[PDB]
Amino acid sequence: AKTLEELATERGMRMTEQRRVIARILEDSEDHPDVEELYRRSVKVDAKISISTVYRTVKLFEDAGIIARHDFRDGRSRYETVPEEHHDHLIDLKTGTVIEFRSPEIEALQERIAREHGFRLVDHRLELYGVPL
Amino acid sequence: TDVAKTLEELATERGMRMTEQRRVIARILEDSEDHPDVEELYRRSVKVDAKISISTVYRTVKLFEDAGIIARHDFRDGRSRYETVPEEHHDHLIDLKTGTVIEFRSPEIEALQERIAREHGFRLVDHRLELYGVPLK
Repeated sequence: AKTLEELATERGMRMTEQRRVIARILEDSEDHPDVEELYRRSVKVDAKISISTVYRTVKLFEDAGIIARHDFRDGRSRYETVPEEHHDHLIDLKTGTVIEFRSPEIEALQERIAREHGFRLVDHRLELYGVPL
Repeated sequence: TDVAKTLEELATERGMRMTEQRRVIARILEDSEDHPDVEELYRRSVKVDAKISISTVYRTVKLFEDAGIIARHDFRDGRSRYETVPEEHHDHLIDLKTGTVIEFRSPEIEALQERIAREHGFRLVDHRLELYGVPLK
């Protein structure tokens, strides 16, 4: 549960007023943003930030393994934070929003299933996709 | 029971001109244990039909990709691995020691997932569950 700027500072990255704005925009993003969204939001905060600065800062965060790049066939990219703690997710498809949840009850069933098949469960990923009732 | 549709049959259905060499490559792709790269597809295909060239394997793979039968995963260094697109969906248990995918279904887990969805005000329309296992100690 550390901020993006903290992670950056810890991993040997030079920080500044503009790079911290970018980090916050990127931390606060509802979506998985591209560089165009990151720039548009950052210039609302600091009108002096250039598109070159946004791009440069994003690349450095990627270098540090704080964010992961997802490339599309056409060469455009979207970014996600690389999580320290991994949770099950319930996706609100209508709003494109993620809801964190935990279910020790399901986890115990998963352990039983794994065991019946010859395995000790060491990790899991569960995503649920929902529409309003 | 229905006759399962093979990768080469799907390729044909999607307008791809199949040749014996392309069928060999289709079968190698469908039967691959891992998510293969072009190198592995070539090494395995040439053991079936010694006349198959690397150029042919590459060309054929791109055509399967064009047909939406396989999807490509690119790495930072430009290398790629491929996976078939599933009509089989399921939940999966991964044997980490071997890379084996074990399919399973759990009505009990499904009931709890629906309940979690419901309690957050949602109807569940889909789910993805991956379990990661090591051999029992």
